[PDB]
Amino acid sequence: SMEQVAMELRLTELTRLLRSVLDQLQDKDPARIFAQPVSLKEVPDYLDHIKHPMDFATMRKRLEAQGYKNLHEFEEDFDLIIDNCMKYNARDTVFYRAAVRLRDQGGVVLRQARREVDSIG
Ligand code: NA
Repeated sequence: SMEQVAMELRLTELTRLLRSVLDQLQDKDPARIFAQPVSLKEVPDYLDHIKHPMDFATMRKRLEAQGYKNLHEFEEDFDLIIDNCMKYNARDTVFYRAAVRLRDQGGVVLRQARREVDSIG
C-alpha cells in the first residue's frame, strides 16, 4: 500500500536524522571510551553488575537496521551508555567523569533533535 510506503519513508528520514545525532554525540567522546562494548574477556564480572550494556557501535548497528522507531528509543540507549558507566565506575575515575561530560554535552544535541523530530513530524 501507499500508506505503508509513506510510513517507511518516515522511518528512513528519522534514521537519517538519528545518524547525524549519533555522529554529533560520538564527537563528544574523542577518547572513544564509549565506542565499543565492554569486553567480557577484560571485565569478566561486568554482566554481574550491568544488566543492559550499551555502546556507540551497538547503537549504530541498530540504527542501520532502522531499529529506532522514535527518538525516545534512541535516547534510552544513549542514557544506558552514560548510566551504566556512572554505576560501574567510581566518581574519581576518568570513566565516570567522561560519562558526565558526555551527558552534559549530549543534552545540547538532543534538545535540538527533539525540536527537529517534532517540527518535521
Ligand atoms: Na558506583
